[PDB]
Amino acid sequence: GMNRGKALQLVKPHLTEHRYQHTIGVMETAIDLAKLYGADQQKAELAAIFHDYAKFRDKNEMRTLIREKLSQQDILFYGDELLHAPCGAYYVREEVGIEDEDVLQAIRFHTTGRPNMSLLEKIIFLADYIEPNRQFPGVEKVRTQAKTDLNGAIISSLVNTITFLLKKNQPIYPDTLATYNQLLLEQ
Amino acid sequence: GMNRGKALQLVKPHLTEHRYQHTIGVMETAIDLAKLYGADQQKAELAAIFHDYAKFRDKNEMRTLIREKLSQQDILFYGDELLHAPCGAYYVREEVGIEDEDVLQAIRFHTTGRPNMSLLEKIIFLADYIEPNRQFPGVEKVRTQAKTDLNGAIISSLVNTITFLLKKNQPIYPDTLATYNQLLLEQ
Ligand SMILES: Nc1nc2c(ncn2[C@H]2C[C@H](O)[C@@H](COP(=O)(O)OP(=O)(O)O)O2)c(=O)[nH]1
Ligand SMILES: [Fe+3]
Ligand SMILES: [Fe+3]
Ligand SMILES: [Fe+3]
Ligand SMILES: [Fe+3]
Repeated sequence: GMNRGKALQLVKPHLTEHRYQHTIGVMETAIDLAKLYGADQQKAELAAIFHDYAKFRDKNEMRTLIREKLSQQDILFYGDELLHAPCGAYYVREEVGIEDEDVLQAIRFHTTGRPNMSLLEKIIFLADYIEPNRQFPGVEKVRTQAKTDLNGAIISSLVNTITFLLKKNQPIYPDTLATYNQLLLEQ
Repeated sequence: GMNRGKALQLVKPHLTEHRYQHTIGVMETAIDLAKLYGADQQKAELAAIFHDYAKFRDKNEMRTLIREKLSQQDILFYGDELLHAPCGAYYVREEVGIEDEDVLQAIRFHTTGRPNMSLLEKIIFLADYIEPNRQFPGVEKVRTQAKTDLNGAIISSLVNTITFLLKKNQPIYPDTLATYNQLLLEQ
């Protein structure tokens, strides 16, 4: 890892003020969930600070990176918002020197999720959704649910996200539904 | 193929009045969609009459048939409603002697859909959803859409289906989402 203040200082120039504020919220929320569920709070903190590092990077450069250097090529068919998580994990490793594989994995899957996520991945996934600045409808219920049921809170978040994409007639990454089904079948 | 009268004589004994009205509704809607989109109206009629042949068959026998005789085993993880289409396609061939592969596929995929459905599969899938006795919320828009945009009506139906399943926290068959995505991405 690395110093919190330096980390925040490094990410901020890559974010709008609104997104920087979001990042602080995710950080605070990730730490709290890390405490509550026995996750490493420092890895949670760091993954939270850099989760949106690539949010505003050039989309053509990011699609090229996926094609030329990264693993899951199918993401290219399912929406430009799917770029930043995987590309960010790559860029933070290459541009900042974060090599903590746990931290990078949590960044990598924070947008789509994946079946059988690690605790740290789940914490960042959910923190992103329920951080205090978010105003998606029904968030309060998910926040409350998060206090006692991490997986259930994640299921609830996925329902809201997938519902929204359907209403907007946008494509839905198949591994996001696989996450919903996996967690649901886990009960 | 078998004519309407004979086909109906074979399904009627296991149809309540509501189910009989469903059959006729699907049958007439399918014919109209066939007329509209240049599909075979006799195959549309026949597939419609038999689409729900296995609806009220023994669910344990059906699960066993999926296990012993059929290809897709994963269907058994996503709800009892997914049994009757593939098993019905099987039973109609074996018991009724219908070997028309176009008719049988239309029966097989009418509940879940698949990416890259034939026109006849699309007509039966959609006819089931928009037949006049169906009262699901938003149906009227879907019926209007169907008069001009078959793929769009099917997208709208999937949106309402998947949305409902998400809201009730039910497992969603992945190939149903693949269907949505395929039709969406093609337009
Ligand atoms: N196509 C598709 N889009 C998705 C999926 N999951 C999330 N999204 C989209 C919906 C939102 O517009 C966007 C939000 O991105 P995020 O990484 O979760 O949050 P943020 O980066 O906006 O803070 O991601 C998904 O599974 N498929
Ligand atoms: Fe993000
Ligand atoms: Fe975020
Ligand atoms: Fe059916
Ligand atoms: Fe039916």
